[PDB]
Amino acid sequence: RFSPYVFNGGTILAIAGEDFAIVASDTRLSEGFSIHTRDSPKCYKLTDKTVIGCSGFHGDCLTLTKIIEARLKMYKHSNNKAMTTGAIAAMLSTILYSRRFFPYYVYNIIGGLDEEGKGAVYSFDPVGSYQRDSFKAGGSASAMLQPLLDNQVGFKNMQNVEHVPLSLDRAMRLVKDVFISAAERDVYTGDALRICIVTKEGIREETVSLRKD
Amino acid sequence: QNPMVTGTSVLGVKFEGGVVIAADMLGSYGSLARFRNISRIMRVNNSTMLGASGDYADFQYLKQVLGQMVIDEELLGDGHSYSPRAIHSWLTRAMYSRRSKMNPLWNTMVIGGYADGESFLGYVDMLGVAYEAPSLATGYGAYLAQPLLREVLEKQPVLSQTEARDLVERCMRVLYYRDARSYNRFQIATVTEKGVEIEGPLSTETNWDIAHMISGFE
Amino acid sequence: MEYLIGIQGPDYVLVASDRVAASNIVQMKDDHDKMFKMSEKILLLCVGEAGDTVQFAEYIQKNVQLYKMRNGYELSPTAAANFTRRNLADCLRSRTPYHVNLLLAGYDEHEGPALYYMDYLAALAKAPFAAHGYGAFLTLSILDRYYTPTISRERAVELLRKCLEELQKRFILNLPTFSVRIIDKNGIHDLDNI
Amino acid sequence: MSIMSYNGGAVMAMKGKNCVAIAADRRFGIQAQMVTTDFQKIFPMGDRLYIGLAGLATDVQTVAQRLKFRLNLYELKEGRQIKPYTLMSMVANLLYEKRFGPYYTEPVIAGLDPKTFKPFICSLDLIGCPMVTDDFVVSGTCAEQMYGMCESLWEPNMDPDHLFETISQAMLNAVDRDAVSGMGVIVHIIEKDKITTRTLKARMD
Amino acid sequence: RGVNTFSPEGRLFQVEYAIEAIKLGSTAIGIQTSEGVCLAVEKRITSPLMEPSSIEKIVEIDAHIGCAMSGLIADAKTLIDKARVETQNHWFTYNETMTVESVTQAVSNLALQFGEEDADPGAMSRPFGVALLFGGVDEKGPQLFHMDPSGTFVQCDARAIGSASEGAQSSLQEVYHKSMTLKEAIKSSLIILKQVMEEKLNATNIELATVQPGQNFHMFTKEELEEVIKDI
Amino acid sequence: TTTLAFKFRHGVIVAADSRATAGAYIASQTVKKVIEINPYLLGTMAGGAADCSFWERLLARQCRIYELRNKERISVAAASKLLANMVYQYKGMGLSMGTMICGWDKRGPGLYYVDSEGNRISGATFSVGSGSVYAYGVMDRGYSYDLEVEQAYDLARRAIYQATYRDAYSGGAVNLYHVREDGWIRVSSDNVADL
Amino acid sequence: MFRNQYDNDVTVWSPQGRIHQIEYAMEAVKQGSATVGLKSKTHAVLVALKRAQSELAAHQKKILHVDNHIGISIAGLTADARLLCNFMRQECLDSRFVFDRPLPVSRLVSLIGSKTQIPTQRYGRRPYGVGLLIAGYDDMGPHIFQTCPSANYFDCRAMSIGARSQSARTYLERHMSEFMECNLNELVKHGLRALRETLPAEQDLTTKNVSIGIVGKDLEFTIYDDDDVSPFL
Amino acid sequence: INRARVECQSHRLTVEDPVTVEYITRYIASLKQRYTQSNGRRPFGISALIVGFDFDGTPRLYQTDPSGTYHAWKANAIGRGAK
Amino acid sequence: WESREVSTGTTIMAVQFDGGVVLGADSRTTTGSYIANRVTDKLTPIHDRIFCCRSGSAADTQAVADAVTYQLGFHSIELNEPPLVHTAASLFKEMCYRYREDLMAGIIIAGWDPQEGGQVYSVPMGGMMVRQSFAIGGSGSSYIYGYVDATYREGMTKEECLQFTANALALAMERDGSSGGVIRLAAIAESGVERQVLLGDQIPKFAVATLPPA
Repeated sequence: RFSPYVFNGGTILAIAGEDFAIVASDTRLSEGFSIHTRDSPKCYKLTDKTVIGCSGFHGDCLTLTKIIEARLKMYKHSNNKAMTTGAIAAMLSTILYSRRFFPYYVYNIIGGLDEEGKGAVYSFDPVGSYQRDSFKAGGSASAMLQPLLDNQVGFKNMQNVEHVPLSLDRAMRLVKDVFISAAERDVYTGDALRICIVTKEGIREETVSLRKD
Repeated sequence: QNPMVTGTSVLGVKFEGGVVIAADMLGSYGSLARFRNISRIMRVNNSTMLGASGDYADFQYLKQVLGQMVIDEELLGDGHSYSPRAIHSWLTRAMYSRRSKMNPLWNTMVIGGYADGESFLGYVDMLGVAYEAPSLATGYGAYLAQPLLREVLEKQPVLSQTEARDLVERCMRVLYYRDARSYNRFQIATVTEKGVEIEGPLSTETNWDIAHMISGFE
Repeated sequence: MEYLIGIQGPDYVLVASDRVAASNIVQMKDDHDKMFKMSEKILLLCVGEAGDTVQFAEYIQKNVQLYKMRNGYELSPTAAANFTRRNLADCLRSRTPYHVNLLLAGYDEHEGPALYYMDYLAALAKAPFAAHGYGAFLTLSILDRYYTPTISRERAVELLRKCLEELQKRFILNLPTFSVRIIDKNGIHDLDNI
Repeated sequence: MSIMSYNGGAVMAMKGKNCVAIAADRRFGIQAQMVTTDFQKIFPMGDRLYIGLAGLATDVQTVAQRLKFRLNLYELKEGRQIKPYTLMSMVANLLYEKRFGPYYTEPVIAGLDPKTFKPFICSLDLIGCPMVTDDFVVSGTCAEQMYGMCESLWEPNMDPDHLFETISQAMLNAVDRDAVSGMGVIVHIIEKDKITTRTLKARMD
Repeated sequence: RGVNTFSPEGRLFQVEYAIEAIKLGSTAIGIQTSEGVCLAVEKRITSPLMEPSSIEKIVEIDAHIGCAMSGLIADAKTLIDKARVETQNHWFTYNETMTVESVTQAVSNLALQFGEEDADPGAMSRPFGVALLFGGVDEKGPQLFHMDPSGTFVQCDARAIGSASEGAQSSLQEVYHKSMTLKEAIKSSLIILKQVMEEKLNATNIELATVQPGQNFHMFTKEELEEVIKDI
Repeated sequence: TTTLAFKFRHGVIVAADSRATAGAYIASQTVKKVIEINPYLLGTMAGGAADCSFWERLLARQCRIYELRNKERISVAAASKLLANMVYQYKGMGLSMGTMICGWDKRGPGLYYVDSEGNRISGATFSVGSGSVYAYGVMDRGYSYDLEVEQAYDLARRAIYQATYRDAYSGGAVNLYHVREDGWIRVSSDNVADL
Repeated sequence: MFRNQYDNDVTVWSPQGRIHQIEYAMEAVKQGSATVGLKSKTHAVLVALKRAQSELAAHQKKILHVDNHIGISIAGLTADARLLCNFMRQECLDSRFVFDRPLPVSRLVSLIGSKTQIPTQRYGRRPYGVGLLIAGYDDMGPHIFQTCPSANYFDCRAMSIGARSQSARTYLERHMSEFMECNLNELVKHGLRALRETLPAEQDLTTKNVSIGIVGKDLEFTIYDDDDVSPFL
Repeated sequence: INRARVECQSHRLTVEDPVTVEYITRYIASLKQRYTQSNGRRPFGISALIVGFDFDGTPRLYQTDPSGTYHAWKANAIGRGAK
Repeated sequence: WESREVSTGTTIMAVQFDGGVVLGADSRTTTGSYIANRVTDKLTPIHDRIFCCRSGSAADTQAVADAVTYQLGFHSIELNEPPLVHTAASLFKEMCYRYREDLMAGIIIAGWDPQEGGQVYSVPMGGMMVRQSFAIGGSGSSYIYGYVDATYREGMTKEECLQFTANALALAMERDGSSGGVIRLAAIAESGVERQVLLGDQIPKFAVATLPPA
């Protein structure tokens, strides 16, 4: 019969500061050898300095997003008080644990800022589960990019001589550099790159285009 | 669910003054031409147009629910409210639920229209993936025709040079020649900003050298 | 693995029951026994699926004690066996999988003891002795040969001893020997093993 | 092997003039491993009416108890006896319900009505269709062979003493047919003045 | 004669009756001060062969919200089971703290089920006959609410409810101040509690509790109560 | 992943490892594979990451009801029994979940082994893992009820190190706990790579 | 007589065909607080009085944020109002999920009405005895409606609930023409004056009881609470 | 009585020991107030004396009454001619 | 479908004319060389103006036909005068759709009313409802397609149409299939409903085969 599983995911990269975060993503979305669309990110601004991205399938991605947004509205109505990141982190999991019967899935990540004046990023598995991050790349191209990303951004491996502390500017240079490189190693990366930069002033977006061939 | 009597190749585009849509008129049952000269055109309201491809039985079923939408409420039910961005969402939800039962439909539909200032052209599939793009083609047309259309519609100033019908007319001739699971007749419909217009029964035009090189009959 | 032997002397019943306590693919501990004492008049041994055994046993214990208090009487162990059999008979048909083998060892106050063997097709029988599992193969020839209807008490203890020496000898399994129980109308005692 | 065969078993009934006879096997093992050479698969409901059941043992116990419930209550309400025919019907109705499920049983009814003084036998099928037997009745897995023997051995007129020889030899032939070693058999010899029960002597392993 | 009636006055009958039932119970006192909430109660006694040691009527809902209840005591036992669970459910879902007020709302929804009519979905024929003084501490600091048997909640800083309430509340005013010491308060509370009594002042019929941020919800022990007696 | 627990003179030593995930070599750890049921009780992840997370949390709520209503501490034996029933419902819907629930109660030091069939057996040494077998050889040599605290931390520690060669989803770091009658005290987390 | 008869039948009909139940319901609206509603039809304001039972209390709210473009004031008992409010929020949520449209508040109000009306049309349901002034900023502007527990839905350009509603009405009619399609400031002053008419008027104006709530062209739901009204005083 | 006899057994399985007396009492009490507060039911209206021990030698006397409440006493007398 | 399957040629058409519609169809159903059913009707009155041709599996079609009759019977007594067009078509569709893929019906519903004239609707297996100028159905269509393409007749006479259907059906059965026997026909007009029957020996040696209908 008809499929109960179709791929569509891209590639994303979430980078955590200690007072900022950026979540960057390709616009190219593909499956296999035919191209679904040459545009659209899977990173979205949930608001209030929470940025979210759901990689796996477009059909699932829109639906989760819409649905979360009502639970936040309802909550505030129920008495003035808002979900923290952590709250949201539990909320996604329950949904997934339900969906363990459902045959379509997604690999979700949430990022934002705490009131500890630093980033928190939590990442979920497609069955439920959560873990604390420092940095996460998600999607297809992730597996290849990440050790190198971990080392260049991090310096927390047992295979580097020194540390340096993050800078925003420096984080931006690294991010573009990884993506431009990713593109001639995948057909799931390409076209353009959408950067969500998260600060305590508010949420800014930057776009730069990449190669295609 | 499973194909029965099916239709393929529904092409569409957006242009300055409107959106243009074209579709052949065929109901094939594998390869037997059960129906020749069959519509695929549902006017929605008068200011939006749905072109549908996929199972023809399923199409009929969907037309009625759409029909209920405007014969209800104090004022018309697709009057003051219900914009094309809304009509697109409403449709997507309906595929989504079927797929969740895994008792699915089998159509790919284009909802085309005008909003009030902006062109609306939005896609829905059996997969249920929803997008807006300036150019769409279904079926065989999705693979073959859409790169020919894309040269014109990925270059935005060149769009602005002309009313689109000619690109459409041309593509459809190449399409009829290469594929004989397609029929010589087609209908073309244009939704302008305030009006809607259907040009009825046309047949493909006979090219110069291309006619010698390749014919449309088996 | 799974094994249970029994013999009914006309004055007591000795049963051999399984032991484990750290059994996965290794031996490092064995102390726990898949038996529950149904009361002090009836004792029950069981083998089958490991989760299902505890789930089944507890329901039957719970009910039997209610009837005891409500009537202020005690059911015969024979009476108990058909009851247990009737429950297991339902289950088999249903979607839930209880298909475990049970041994109800019982002492009748003024009718003398009785030993019941339950299969996973659901079948209840009384035997002066029987056995089941891997143990049975080796033991039953001895039991047939050495036992003679209404043998002494002293003779049983020797006969059980022989089994352990056969099990050692021929060599089977990977954990050593059995746990033996004595059921009497003085309650339940224990026959130590090497 | 089958859903009725794990402990095998066969059952025979033969009719005589002025008497009827039901013979059966006994044996219960667990699969192919013989534990005991006993297990009645025939029960009676009132002196003279005998019912022999041939499914799996598990099924048999449950069905015999069902027939008890029904019959007792029925008997009570009408306040007068049940007939042989009435038992036959009852079995059918029960047989019909079990047809979706894996309880498949073959019954056989035998008895001699002594408030009417006629002999009565029937066999019933495991899809629930009743088929009224005559002169001989078969049940068990061995049936094809058993049928062969019953068509041969019978003679139109029979005396309990002749009837006894006929069943005995039938039973003797029948135990050799078992691959499940179903050793031990009973006979009940019924008259409308007497019943004899005989356990018979046979091969032992 | 329905009790599904709205009433010609339009002021439902059953709610009014409840206040009377309450006038029959004890006296329960609350002062919330600048820092800390105190709740004091009379758990009473009558005979010498009774153990009120056993009895209580001030319970901790959780370690940061408490409640004192007053009225038809059996109903309040039902009332708490529902609340206590609901709070606990929020910890499973977000592992986080609930506001005193959120908890109080949840229970008020359940206050309306009386009737078998179609304004209320039936389960009950009548309401809970109790008022509760709901206390807690959170980031909105120590606060106090008065849960009104009229299925509604009003906010408070000082309140008495009980038989004596009409007098008590008057007495409560002079001693209240927007800023007063917590310890000072406990003595002030003790004075009103003394006045109402006809029966002996012992630590075996009155009970104090407070919540302070530095030590959670704490029930006050006998030895502690006896000391408070000595001061006044 | 190997986690192990053993009983001795006073208390239990509970040890497990963790590592960051990507399906390749790393040394950073991520999160815990021990669940804090209550400030008293520890339960180990030796089943699926989510199954444990959800179900252990649920058992934990029931403890918080039970303690508040009845006015007492909950028994570790009781807590195993409650878990087992629930585990049994989930049976016939696949999934994995196994744990060891460790405690030092009034009724004794107790370790219950729990699996994904819903079998529940009480014990005093358990090693669960892939590496469990290897760990076991090391445990067995050192096994005594006459063992002192310092030495025990080392018993466990070395046991893990042996596991690192054998399985690549062991190692990274080992977290150790010693459980007392006023809660657990962590012996702390020790990097596998050292000696 | 037969007062008890007319309570006992919720299916009541009398010789004069009156339905007493509605009557009772009206007395219950008059028992509530004082609230006014006003709109210019480019801005809408509502002055609402929030009162407190005693000295050591603090005022209870009667302005509810139903949505970030629609809202109400309640006048009558707090408990019933909560129940209605959940239904309406969820009705707004599915509009957002499915249709992604706000939806006319006019269309919304009418739907809620039916579902109540039908249980008065049969056994069970007592009156809900809260009246509402419902405001919202929709596509064709703000609009104002009065919902009654008689399910009497009316759009008005201003209205009032509370004992001595009529007083303030007469002033609203007088000042009606002055309201025009401008000035924020002016609407509030008239409201403060008007609100004085609703009260017995022996009670002097206070900043702790009053509360001012606005929605307008680029405005959504905002509340001025306590002292916060003094800037705009 | 029946409700209690099953209930002890429910507990016997979970707690693996018999519980306190007070706990048993609380269940019976709960049904009685439950029947007043719920529609379409009413309590039996009976009063009891509940007494026992647990593992401890402390003796327990608790009193149950159909006002839906329960309490401890040193001594108690109930019924005709109580004063 | 339930427990049949047809593997033989079917040949049915309704052809429209001025006065109304004329229906023709073969008789007998067959599964293989063994004769599943002998010479039978499927030209069914479910109304006096409204007839149908049944095709596919016998059991399914029979069930559908009575069910529509019940509904139209209730509808007729109270609204009064039934036209074929929207009203017959939908009731057959819903069932085909609902019962979905456990349903094998190929129906030509043809009717004559003075209300809009005669109509022809064709139920395919998907249950599309299509107004046709005239329609040919069955598996034997494949044999007739060529004839109709060749002849290019136009203009209708009751007599002219009778020959047209007679050669087409006759041929179709001849090459393949094991369906045959009698060809039965109904010309439906304001006169009433006229029944024609033609024997399987009187039905060969015809010609003519319209395709433009005007």
